[PDB]
Amino acid sequence: SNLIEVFVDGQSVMVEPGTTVLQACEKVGMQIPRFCYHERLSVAGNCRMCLVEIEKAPKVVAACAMPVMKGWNILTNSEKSKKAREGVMEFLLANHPLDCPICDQGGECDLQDQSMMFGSDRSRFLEGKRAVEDKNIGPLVKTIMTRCIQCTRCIRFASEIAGVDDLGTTGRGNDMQVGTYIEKMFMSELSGNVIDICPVGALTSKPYAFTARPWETRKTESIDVMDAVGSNIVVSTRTGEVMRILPRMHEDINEEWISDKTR
Amino acid sequence: PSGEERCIACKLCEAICPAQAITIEAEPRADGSRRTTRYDIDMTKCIYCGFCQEACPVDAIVEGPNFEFSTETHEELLYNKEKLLNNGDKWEAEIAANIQADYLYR
Amino acid sequence: FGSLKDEDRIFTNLYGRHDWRLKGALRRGDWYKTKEILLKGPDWILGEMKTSGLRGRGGAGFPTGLKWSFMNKPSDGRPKYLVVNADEGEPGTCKDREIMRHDPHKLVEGCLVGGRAMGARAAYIYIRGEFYNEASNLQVAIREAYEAGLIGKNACGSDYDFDVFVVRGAGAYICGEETALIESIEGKQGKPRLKPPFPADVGVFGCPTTVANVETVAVSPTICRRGGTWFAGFGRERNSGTKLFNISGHVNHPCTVEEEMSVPLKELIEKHAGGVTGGWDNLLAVIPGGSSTPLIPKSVCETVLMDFDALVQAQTGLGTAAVIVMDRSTDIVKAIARLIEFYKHESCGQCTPCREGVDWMNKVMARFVKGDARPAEIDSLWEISKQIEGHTICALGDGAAWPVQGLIRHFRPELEDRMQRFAQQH
Amino acid sequence: VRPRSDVTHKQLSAFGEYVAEILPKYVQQVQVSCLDELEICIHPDGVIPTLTFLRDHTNAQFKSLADLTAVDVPTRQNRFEIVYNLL
Amino acid sequence: SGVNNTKKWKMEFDTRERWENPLMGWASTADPLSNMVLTFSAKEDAIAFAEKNGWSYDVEEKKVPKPKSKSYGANFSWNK
Amino acid sequence: PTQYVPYSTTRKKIHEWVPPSTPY
Amino acid sequence: ITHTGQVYDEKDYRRVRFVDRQKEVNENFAIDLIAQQPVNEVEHRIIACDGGGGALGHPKVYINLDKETKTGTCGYCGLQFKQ
Amino acid sequence: NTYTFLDLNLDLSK
Amino acid sequence: FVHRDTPENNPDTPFDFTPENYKRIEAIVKNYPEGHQAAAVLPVLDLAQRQNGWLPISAMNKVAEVLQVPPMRVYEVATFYTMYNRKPVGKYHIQVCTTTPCMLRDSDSILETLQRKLGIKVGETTPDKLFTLIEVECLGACVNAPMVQINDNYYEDLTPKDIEEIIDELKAGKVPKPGPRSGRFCCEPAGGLTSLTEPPKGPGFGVQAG
Ligand SMILES: Cc1cc2nc3c(=O)[nH]c(=O)nc-3n(C[C@H](O)[C@H](O)[C@H](O)COP(=O)(O)O)c2cc1C
Ligand code: SF4
Ligand code: SF4
Ligand code: SF4
Ligand code: SF4
Ligand code: FES
Ligand code: FES
Ligand SMILES: [Zn+2]
Repeated sequence: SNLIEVFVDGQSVMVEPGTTVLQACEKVGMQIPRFCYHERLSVAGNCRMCLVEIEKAPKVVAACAMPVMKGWNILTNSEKSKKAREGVMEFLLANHPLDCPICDQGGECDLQDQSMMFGSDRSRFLEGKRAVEDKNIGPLVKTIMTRCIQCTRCIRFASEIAGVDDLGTTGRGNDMQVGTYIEKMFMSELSGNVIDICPVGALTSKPYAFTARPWETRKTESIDVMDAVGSNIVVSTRTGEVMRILPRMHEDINEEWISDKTR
Repeated sequence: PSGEERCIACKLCEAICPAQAITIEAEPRADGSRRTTRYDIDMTKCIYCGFCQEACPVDAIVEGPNFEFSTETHEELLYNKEKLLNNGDKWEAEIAANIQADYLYR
Repeated sequence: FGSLKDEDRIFTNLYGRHDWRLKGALRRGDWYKTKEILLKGPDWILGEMKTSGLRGRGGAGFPTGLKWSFMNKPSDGRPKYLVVNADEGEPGTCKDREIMRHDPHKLVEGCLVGGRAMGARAAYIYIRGEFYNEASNLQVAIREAYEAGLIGKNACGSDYDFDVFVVRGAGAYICGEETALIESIEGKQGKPRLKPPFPADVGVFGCPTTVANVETVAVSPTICRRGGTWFAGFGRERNSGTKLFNISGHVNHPCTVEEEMSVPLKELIEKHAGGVTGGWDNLLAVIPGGSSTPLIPKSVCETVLMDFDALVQAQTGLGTAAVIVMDRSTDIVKAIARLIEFYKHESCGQCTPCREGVDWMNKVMARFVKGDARPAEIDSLWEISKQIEGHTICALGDGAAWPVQGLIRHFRPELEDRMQRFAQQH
Repeated sequence: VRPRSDVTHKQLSAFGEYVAEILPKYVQQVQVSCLDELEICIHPDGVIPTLTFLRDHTNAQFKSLADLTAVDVPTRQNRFEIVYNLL
Repeated sequence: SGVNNTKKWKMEFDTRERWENPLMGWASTADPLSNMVLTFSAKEDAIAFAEKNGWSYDVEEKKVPKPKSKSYGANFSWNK
Repeated sequence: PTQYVPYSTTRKKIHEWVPPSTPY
Repeated sequence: ITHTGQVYDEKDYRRVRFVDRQKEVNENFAIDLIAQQPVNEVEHRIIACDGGGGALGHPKVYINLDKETKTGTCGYCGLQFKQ
Repeated sequence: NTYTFLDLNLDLSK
Repeated sequence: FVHRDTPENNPDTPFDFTPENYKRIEAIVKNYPEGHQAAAVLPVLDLAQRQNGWLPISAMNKVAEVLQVPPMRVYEVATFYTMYNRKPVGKYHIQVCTTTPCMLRDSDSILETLQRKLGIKVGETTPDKLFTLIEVECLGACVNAPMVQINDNYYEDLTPKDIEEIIDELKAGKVPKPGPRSGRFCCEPAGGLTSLTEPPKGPGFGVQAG
């Protein structure tokens, strides 16, 4: 009961009614390339980098969004769903400022990888790029937001996980900038999580600005002692001094988030 | 040319060095810019592959023409940022000419 | 074959000439069988539109009856609603500005006739804020109607209850979109939603809702009065009924005439409206449904006629049926270029493919008008165009791609020459 | 894209069955890689027998041993994977 | 957000001294088994490696994200 | 056309709490 | 002392290496060299910064000199641009 | 009038 | 899209709905469904614009206050729509339609004339603060293409000197006959009324049976 049968490139998994197309691929084990979709954040559909092709259907569907229906076989590695990613990645990269050797989310980029695995070998954007104006969101998060792919996960977290409801989108067109309209710092606990949740390195951590680069960091899994929730955390150490502490997921205690104090 | 050192500590010169020779640790300079506090090429460890020349985005680290740097003591061969920057200033004129000649090829 | 009779013509008050107010409306006899119709049943009203086979009078074409049928499902304890979008941001849609301004009442009874068909508790009319004066006209008309008791609880001396409201638009073409009209009504930013939670299922304020082009709501009372058949006959096959046609640009007498559908394109400029300015051979191209639909060049046009089936055969859309005509005296490369400028100044930016893609085509299109870009770039824009066409959250990205596709499809040699012209002078 | 010659993929596959039939004992999982390369896999006891058949069979003379190596998959119960490449 | 590095089990030896080097300030380590992390496909096989090699082991159960119900329609609910 | 000494350039990394010079 | 300031205190051992020898330090300390660089005035809202010489410069970035309040500084050259 | 639509609105509201 | 507090445009500018305005504000609230203050912000923001064209940061904060919504929520609405002005607006605020339909029928023509008459660039207020010119997009009413909406004047079908005539009317006196200043009524074939030149059928005409 309550087990629709849906096909993932044929594996024919059975899933609860109401699971998204992206979720159906996960249980088979396939990963839809995704931006703007975080498990504990509301589905928004902003990036549409997850377009897949349900069989016998005219258009490709939004994985994170379409509730999978009965007997729709998902074709995640079709000739179409790759042109639906080879052509989106064309766009995200087109307005992107190539300062990857500045972006300290160098190896921690969910946008170079997906470009480097699912995107395109070369660029055709012979036109000019855009630039936004760096502002102050506080003393912990450095928002070099010319990096932003307008994926609205910050505006969600800042409203849904934390109740700040401050960060918001401002304007329309290609100069929609997701920054506080008036310059009011994002002061709240749970603040630093925005860093971890922005896949782009637009806003990153200001103390850990340029002290390291992720491939080097040796990662040891340990426990938060600053507060009594005992949140799980990963201490990233390079050559013997701790460089950053970032959350590691514990369903029951800290589910992917850690306090501003303990990082 | 202005006088600001080219390296911006992306540290992939460290990543691609085959011998583990280059050691880089960085911190934001007061200017707010990104610079390397310590850049140490261990020349005895280095096998002069020339990939670092290849990898650098700003092309700050280059394989300079001089081959005559034999040293009496092992410590002299280990090179910190000041020796390399000084090496860079001394040979910049020829390095610029050499890069000028070969950049179209690369 | 068009040439609809005046008596058959729906909005007799078109062009004014009759009091748009109630007493003019009574001489029009717009409120003649309203009590009877509602009495017949909601099921009777939808039978009338199903028999009519009316297609959406807005840019998208879908059976009107089936769309209304969807939220005719039993209420789940949330009040069902009616949303009438009087916004018409698309260029050449002065189509709606008429009914709203000239014949506000027709739409008022369209609202309650339509309301009982969907069992809507109330209807909100989103007239574009640009039209402030237009708003002044409708609520004067809405105020008259309630004073009469035509609308309100126990509307038209019947069990059924309806309340009609007017909402201020704020200069956004996208507000027009079905999921985005709602969000503007909801008071959040005008950004469309995804279709998986369909509009009927999740409504405004989470209450089932339905959205209709004002023309679609307006004709429903008269179609019930005249019966689906009368209306059904004028149309062609799936296509059916008279839809207002607006002809603007390079025509001797630009005007909106509600002449019959399935009109030869050559005929409507030649017979009504004004023959193409400069002669029917001075026609570089025709935009049949407005900016969103691809333009069709002259040789294809007279052959084809204005009905949605015929146009989709032609690769173009009937859309809002706004005919924009371009004489041989126009730089199309620049004409379509401003429509892409029309879309960069307007798309919400919620979705990646439209945000960067429409801006990317705008930059390439501006270079194309100058001729700075090389010839190989022209098919590059082809490929950028279809990336935007199938990947966008709403249809506007669908709409931005089509004019670009039309320019490359029929006017590829001209753009190459502009390419050539700049290369020669160096 | 490499210039694959299906002509090979087939002929080597056919030999792989040939060997599999000739030595049903000691030989399992015979497969021709997508690289036009055959890799008969044998039970350790078949080391002597399978090699000898290949060194001295008219329809399969494999005279020289190019290499003997042992990958180590620690996860695998049998840690080492002695691989003998013959020409 | 990629999960391709959370698939195979790994067993890692305990961390040891990393004193600073006086001449150049480079990190220096006296523990040979430090950088060694062996990768094992299943928990059972990794436990076996520790037992036959004689190293002490303390296995940590895999913790995989719990299924989470999501639906675009749900947040559009003004009610909640 | 017409003896170095190597050293760590990075500074201290862990600062020692200095004892209070005020006797108690 | 040097760009970073690496220095050895009197009590500091590890300073003997210089006894009767010399230390490697830099004149032309870069920290001050770009500060010595004039602010590149521009007309456009946004400007590029190839670093000078294209392939022989830095990956080109576009800086938003949109607020006179701040002279955009390409993260690579440290060049301030005065709107 | 700037407020005529709005004044009509509470005329509608009663 | 960033409000850098300025002495003129910043909350020191106190904002409060006139006793009369506040009245209006609620009228809006009950029009919208019960318990949904948020829907009323775009209309309430519009009346703040009706009150004052500038609508500074102070005014938006009041809107959020009256409507009890996250302030940002109001800031996002104001930024998204062009109807709202977050900067001071000229008394007349003329807007010229320059989409292809109007351009094809000469919309651009009008622009050059208006720039000279106002003697100012396109996009800013006259020194007199008298008029503000902006190149707005399709304002509807295309059949009449030459067009310039001045605070809903929606003058349409305007020849160059016409506007000059209108502008003068605005410059000295008021209410310059807003509307299409050409013989045609509303939208009508310039030739006449081919659609319906007969008299309109009366009530219950040919009403189908059933
Ligand atoms: C960008 C965009 C703008 C639109 N604008 C309008 C509009 O101004 N008026 C309108 O009736 N439909 C508009 N539509 C179509 C609506 O999405 C919807 O299909 C239509 O309003 C439904 O009315 P109907 O079903 O009665 O035709 C627009 C669609 C898009 C993608
Ligand atoms: S985000 Fe930082 S790292 Fe990822 S691509 Fe953009 S710049 Fe390079
Ligand atoms: S900031 Fe990071 S998260 Fe917020 S939108 Fe830009 S990218 Fe998405
Ligand atoms: S040297 Fe070139 S590569 Fe190595 S860090 Fe400095 S800049 Fe990056
Ligand atoms: S397409 Fe994407 S961006 Fe353009 S309007 Fe529809 S949603 Fe907003
Ligand atoms: S990941 Fe598919 S919608 Fe953002
Ligand atoms: S484009 Fe000017 S009003 Fe339609
Ligand atoms: Zn630079």
